[PDB]
Amino acid sequence: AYTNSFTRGVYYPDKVFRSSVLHSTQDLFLPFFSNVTWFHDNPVLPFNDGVYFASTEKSNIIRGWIFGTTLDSKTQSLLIVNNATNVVIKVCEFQFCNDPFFRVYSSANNCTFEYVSQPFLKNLREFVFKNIDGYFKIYSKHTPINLVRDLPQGFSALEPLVDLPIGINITRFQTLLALHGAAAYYVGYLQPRTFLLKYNENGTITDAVDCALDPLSETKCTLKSFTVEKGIYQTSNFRVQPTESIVRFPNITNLCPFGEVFNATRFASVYAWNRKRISNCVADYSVLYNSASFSTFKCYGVSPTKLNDLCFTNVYADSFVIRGDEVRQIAPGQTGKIADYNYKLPDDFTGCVIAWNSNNLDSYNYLYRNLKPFERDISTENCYFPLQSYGFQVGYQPYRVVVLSFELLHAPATVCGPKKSTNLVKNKCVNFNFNGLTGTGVLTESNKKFLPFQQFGRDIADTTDAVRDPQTLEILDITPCSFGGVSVITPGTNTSNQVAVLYQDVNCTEVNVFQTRAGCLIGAEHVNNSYECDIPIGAGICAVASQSIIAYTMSLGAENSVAYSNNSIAIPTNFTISVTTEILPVSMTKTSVDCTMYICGDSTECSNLLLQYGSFCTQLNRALTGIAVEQDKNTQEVFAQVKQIYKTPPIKDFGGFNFSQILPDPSKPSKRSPIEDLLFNKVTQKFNGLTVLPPLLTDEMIAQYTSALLAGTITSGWTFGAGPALQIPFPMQMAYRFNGIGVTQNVLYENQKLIANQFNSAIGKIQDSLSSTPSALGKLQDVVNQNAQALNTLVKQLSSNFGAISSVLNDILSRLDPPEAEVQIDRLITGRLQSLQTYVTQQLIRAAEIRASANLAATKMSECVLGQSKRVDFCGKGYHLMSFPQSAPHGVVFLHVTYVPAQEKNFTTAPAICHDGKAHFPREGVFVSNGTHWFVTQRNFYEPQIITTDNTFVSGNCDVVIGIVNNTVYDPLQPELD
Amino acid sequence: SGWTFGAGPALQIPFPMQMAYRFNGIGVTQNVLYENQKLIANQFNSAIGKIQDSLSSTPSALGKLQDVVNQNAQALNTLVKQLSSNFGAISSVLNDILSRLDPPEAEVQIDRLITGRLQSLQTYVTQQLIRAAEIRASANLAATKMS
Amino acid sequence: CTMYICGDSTECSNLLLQYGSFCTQLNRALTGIAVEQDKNTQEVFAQVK
Amino acid sequence: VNFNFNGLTGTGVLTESNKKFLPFQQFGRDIADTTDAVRDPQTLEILDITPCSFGGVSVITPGTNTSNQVAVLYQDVNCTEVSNVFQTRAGCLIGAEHVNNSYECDIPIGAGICAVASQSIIAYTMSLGAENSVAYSNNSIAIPTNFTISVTTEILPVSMTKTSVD
Amino acid sequence: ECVLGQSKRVDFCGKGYHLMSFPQSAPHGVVFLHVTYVPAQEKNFTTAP
Ligand SMILES: *[C@@H]1O[C@H](CO)[C@@H](O[C@@H]2O[C@H](CO)[C@@H](O)[C@H](O)[C@H]2NC(C)=O)[C@H](O)[C@H]1NC(C)=O
Ligand SMILES: *[C@@H]1O[C@H](CO)[C@@H](O)[C@H](O)[C@H]1NC(C)=O
Ligand SMILES: *[C@@H]1O[C@H](CO)[C@@H](O)[C@H](O)[C@H]1NC(C)=O
Ligand SMILES: *[C@@H]1O[C@H](CO)[C@@H](O)[C@H](O)[C@H]1NC(C)=O
Ligand SMILES: *[C@@H]1O[C@H](CO)[C@@H](O)[C@H](O)[C@H]1NC(C)=O
Ligand SMILES: *[C@@H]1O[C@H](CO)[C@@H](O)[C@H](O)[C@H]1NC(C)=O
Ligand SMILES: *[C@@H]1O[C@H](CO)[C@@H](O)[C@H](O)[C@H]1NC(C)=O
Ligand SMILES: *[C@@H]1O[C@H](CO)[C@@H](O)[C@H](O)[C@H]1NC(C)=O
Ligand SMILES: *[C@@H]1O[C@H](CO)[C@@H](O)[C@H](O)[C@H]1NC(C)=O
Ligand SMILES: *[C@@H]1O[C@H](CO)[C@@H](O)[C@H](O)[C@H]1NC(C)=O
Ligand SMILES: *[C@@H]1O[C@H](CO)[C@@H](O)[C@H](O)[C@H]1NC(C)=O
Repeated sequence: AYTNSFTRGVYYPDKVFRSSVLHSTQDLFLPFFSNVTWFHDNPVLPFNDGVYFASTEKSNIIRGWIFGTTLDSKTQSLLIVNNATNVVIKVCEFQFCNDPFFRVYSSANNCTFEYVSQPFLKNLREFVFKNIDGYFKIYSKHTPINLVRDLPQGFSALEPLVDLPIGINITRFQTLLALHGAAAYYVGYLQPRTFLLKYNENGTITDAVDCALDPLSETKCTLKSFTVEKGIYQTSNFRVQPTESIVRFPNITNLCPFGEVFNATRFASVYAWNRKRISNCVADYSVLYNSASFSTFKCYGVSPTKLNDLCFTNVYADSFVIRGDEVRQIAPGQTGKIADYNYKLPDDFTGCVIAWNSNNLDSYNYLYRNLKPFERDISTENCYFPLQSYGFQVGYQPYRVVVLSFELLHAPATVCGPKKSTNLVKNKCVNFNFNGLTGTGVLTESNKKFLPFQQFGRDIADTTDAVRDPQTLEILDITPCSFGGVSVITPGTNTSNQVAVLYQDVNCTEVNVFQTRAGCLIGAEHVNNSYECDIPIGAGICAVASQSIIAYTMSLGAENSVAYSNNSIAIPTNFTISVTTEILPVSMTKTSVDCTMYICGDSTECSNLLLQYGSFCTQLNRALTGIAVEQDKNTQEVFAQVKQIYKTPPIKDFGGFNFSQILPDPSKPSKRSPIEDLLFNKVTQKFNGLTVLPPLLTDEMIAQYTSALLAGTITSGWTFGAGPALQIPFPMQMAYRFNGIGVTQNVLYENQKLIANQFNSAIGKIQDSLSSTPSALGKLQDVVNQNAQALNTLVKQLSSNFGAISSVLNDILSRLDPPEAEVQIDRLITGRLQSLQTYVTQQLIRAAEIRASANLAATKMSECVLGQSKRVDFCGKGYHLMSFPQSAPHGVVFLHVTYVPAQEKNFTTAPAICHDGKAHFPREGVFVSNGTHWFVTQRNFYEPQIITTDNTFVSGNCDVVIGIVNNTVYDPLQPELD
Repeated sequence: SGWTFGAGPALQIPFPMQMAYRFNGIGVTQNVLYENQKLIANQFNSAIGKIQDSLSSTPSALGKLQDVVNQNAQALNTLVKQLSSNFGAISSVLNDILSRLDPPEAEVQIDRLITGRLQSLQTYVTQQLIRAAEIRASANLAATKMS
Repeated sequence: CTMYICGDSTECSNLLLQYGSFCTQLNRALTGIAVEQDKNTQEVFAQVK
Repeated sequence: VNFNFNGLTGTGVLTESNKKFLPFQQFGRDIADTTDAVRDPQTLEILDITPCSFGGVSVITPGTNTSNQVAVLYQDVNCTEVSNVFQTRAGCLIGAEHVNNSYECDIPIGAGICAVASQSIIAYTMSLGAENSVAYSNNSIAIPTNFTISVTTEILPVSMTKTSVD
Repeated sequence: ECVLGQSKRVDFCGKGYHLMSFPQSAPHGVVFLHVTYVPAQEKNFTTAP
């Protein structure tokens, strides 16, 4: 029967010890959740590209084991029987028998070796058979298993107990036991695949994940982690593979006479050589390529093996002779008298040079003597004449030199290769070959017409979109095959595992489904509703809900539909003094990596070849120390706005306003506040060259500036940012900060207890929100993760070849022969210098971004804190009050206290007010009415007052303004008079 | 709603008084508007019409977004033309250097081509990062010219 | 990066892994700036609740 | 010690930290291709290769026009391995002497240590400024009776040289 | 905001309550003489809300 091979097949690939590293690799591997041919009769199963074999528990013993391709002498055989505390791994052509034991342990035909001292095997023998690079591999991991019906879960990684150099082919196998229904055993497959292997603290592969199986597994593969979160992740590109190769060479079928150049042995002397023109055939290059009846076959451009694939516009076979020496002068640019006067190949030469041996054909008549490439001039002028001959009959012996000059993609190709023509196909993704235009695409018809002289078209980026197919002369367009950016809409391994897949800009026809303007999105279904966007999917459609994956039309916060009218006014009768934390970075981890040590691991050889590059590392070090001093400058500019350091009063009688969360904690040994301690907890190596310069202001020193700023804000308020600090009681400062946003101070003192309770409840809610979700303090977490990712990719560049033979420098490199050592260390110096330069460029851009945010934080703590910003929506959503810096590492967490109205009402309002035939406009506030009585009140707090001359001023009359209504305005003097 | 819909929720305000307060907030007393409302509206609409006429015939009047779009198109076309660049590469610009070269020589020529194309793409990415820093400065300027 | 530098070819696709994670770094930078434009538009326009 | 463990070349301290090596595994590796752990031949012991105590070198000089005493710096290094020698978080600094008094930061070393002063080079704890403990009270106000019209001059580079390398 | 106007931004144009600034054509740059109102000679009194 067939059962689910859950997770077996994994094993230690790289043979080296490793710890806590997710070293992804690709080998011939068993995919997860594959079908197996379990037998309760030995099925001779094809060893496709490696197989995975396991026995069952069944108690007892699995006796003996029989393997091998066919046992029929077509290949050398293979056998891994187990008996008598020995393992015969002989490759002998054993007996072909369906009922063996030593029934089939015979016929000694062409064996290798044998291994002993390994009598291995309720158990489970895990085996892997693979033949890669000609070295057969065997793996073993025997583990007891009580269950026999259903294969147990769990990850078991195998070990290379032996690495056989069998040097054979293996194309099938089986397993036949001895004789005593019967026991069972499993058989699986492998495929070219890639996994992501998670090693433990003891270098034990405790986990492994595929990626070719599940799009969720694709996300686990790309992000190089076993965990994924909210977010669409670009994985790969969905490419439609070609069906079957098509070759359309022209209708010509004759064979060109290459014998009328190569078999032509009466070459023409280099003084006046002969060039033969050839065309209109499909003559083969196989006879010249395979039969190497020559001495030198140097090809520039084409190669001897690929010559049969291309069809050429025109071929000229230059023919001349030259001595055995100076043959290297037949090369682009190579100097010499023959090259200087007789024959000079062009610098951009393209062709094959065949200096086939003529010790018997060349040899008198073959005379020899700047000039243009492919020049030709034969003439004769204490005289001087270049008439020289050579009457030879091995060092000085002349030879025969024939040069083929090809020109490609300039005209209708006329001489082709031996490849047989194949029927043309249309409207299907098919890889093609038209006169050598190798490529893959779909062939459609276009209204464009090729000119009769024209052969094939092109686009920008030298893409041959249109080619008139030869042998039919038909208009065609090489549209690229259906390609679409495949993405993943996953809800995170923490919550679910169901996955949704996106196909970027493909009509649904070409592979539920839900069409978007960004493309058809499988794995999800539309929802005729509006929920806040979770995973932006694209083109206005975005997404698990109720244990189901959805993909709906993105909500935009619904339609509030505010009620406009000529007199529609909403004045808030209540407010919430809410604190909002918009977190900003100010600095990053200073690196200042030792470039001469990073790129060159203290190698004397590498240092010279690096200083040869001319102060590259000088600029690198200067830029890195400049941005490090820039981090120090940002920290000083944001935290050190004040010179004097203020100690908070021992008695905090701040009108009921707790700052114990934000003021320094006496119990904690440091000055970090309880909210600062929460920040520090919840936000929370030295390698070659890499280092971390500690900030000038330490964490306790940065916290000391932060505490000084908080103390100045709560005791001196905003005056300490201008000059000397001025003692301000906190209720007074909050009254001033109300007065600075168009709301009268009385709101504070008449709501002092209420605002204090709101502030403290808000700060408790800030602590709770920061303690529940990382999204609250995600800003510095993201920037620190960005810096750590940059450092990790920088140090992983060490493990990158960059074109070199080995990534590691100290041992394998700086150890080659000094010339080749210089060549390979130059490849490494270029690669690592490019990696470090792109790292420092990304770091300079990131430092510019952090510097913009640091100037933002400096302008906030100079305006939000050290004053009160009239810039609406700058210090938090709402009318701003004040702010609190918090010394979070590599950033600041501002507590942007803001005034936000909550409860509204409806009133009848008029732009003006008319009394006794005379206009009256409000000095401050807006005229509104509960209905029968008109009132003016602050724009952002319903505090109605009767209208008197104090709150109104007169300008104009009651016949010019539209929208005016009458009312009565009283006298601030008549009741005083009366 | 005026400005209140960004502080808290939307609080409806008739346009006359909203623009009266938008005078009051720049040192121009509100009494100007309540007497000049007709002329103010006429100048408003006439200036909108002037914008329309500048958009209909005057070129590069919207030359800033047009400029950034042209810059992006020029960068993309520069990448596309860099596809048609040699960087050496056996005097071949087609990536299909194979079907002409064996794996060793094809490898070295295509490695030169990858160095060239990777350098061009890295130049494009660096220029796009600097241009996106400029665009983000303008976007944080618009987000502070909004709100 | 795979299609730009290499396209349908696979041998240079293998060679591109040998040049470190430049493919991944560049693609991550492009995705970062794309999300950057998305959040620019959200901070400019979508700031309305 | 510079070492040649059965082919591998390097330089570092060969500790004896505990690790478990599988029989087929010879040595460990970090994220890069630098071998953190190598199993010693002839003993099968575990040795965690750790790089030497390297670090940058700074100079605390007060200016040739003022003095000539030099205080070379050794950062991110314990001075247990090579004037009065003083240690801090940023490193161990020689050529200077710690002082308990708080002085303003002239030459910042790192990790709060700042530095000629009285024919000697010092290395003190940075004085964040005068510890002005403002006497706050629930009914205390300060009012300035006077002012100072001071023209603070800040300089901004508006336009660099219009270099036009052709 | 500070040359042809007065900036209400605290600690933006000169350390103090900014008055105005005089540009000066410094080479390859500019220099602002940020005239500022910086108080001094404080005197402590008793306050009430
Ligand atoms: C590596 O193996 C050691 C073996 O000592 C693990 O430490 C634990 O050690 C105690 C005995 O002192 C055992 O009872 C435990 O079973 C061991 N725990 C585990 C998880 O094996 C050590 O934890 C292992 N490290 C890892 C996580 O790989
Ligand atoms: C092994 O192969 C050789 C090939 O020459 C053959 O002659 C021989 O009979 C084969 N079998 C034995 C007996 O090893
Ligand atoms: C060419 O010469 C070879 C030997 O030099 C000979 O075998 C062959 O018949 C000749 N014909 C052609 C087509 O080359
Ligand atoms: C997809 O194809 C269908 C018919 O083939 C066409 O009607 C439709 O317009 C195409 N998709 C879009 C987005 O237009
Ligand atoms: C205003 O809202 C607060 C809570 O936000 C509430 O306690 C209070 O009762 C409301 N009304 C008044 C008049 O304060
Ligand atoms: C609020 O302040 C009082 C006295 O100032 C204090 O006892 C209490 O612990 C504070 N509240 C919190 C949550 O710390
Ligand atoms: C004001 O009146 C309109 C129309 O009845 C209503 O839709 C709205 O909810 C009311 N409230 C406010 C404060 O807008
Ligand atoms: C409007 O307000 C006044 C003063 O509060 C009150 O006397 C009157 O009853 C209110 N009228 C309405 C329409 O509720
Ligand atoms: C205000 O009263 C006058 C006469 O007292 C009247 O003519 C005028 O129309 C009134 N305003 C209105 C109705 O808006
Ligand atoms: C230097 O070594 C001593 C004792 O060997 C240790 O106490 C100290 O922590 C080390 N240096 C630092 C910076 O900790
Ligand atoms: C403030 O002034 C009062 C009255 O002169 C005086 O009693 C008090 O000591 C002064 N306090 C300070 C902080 O100097």
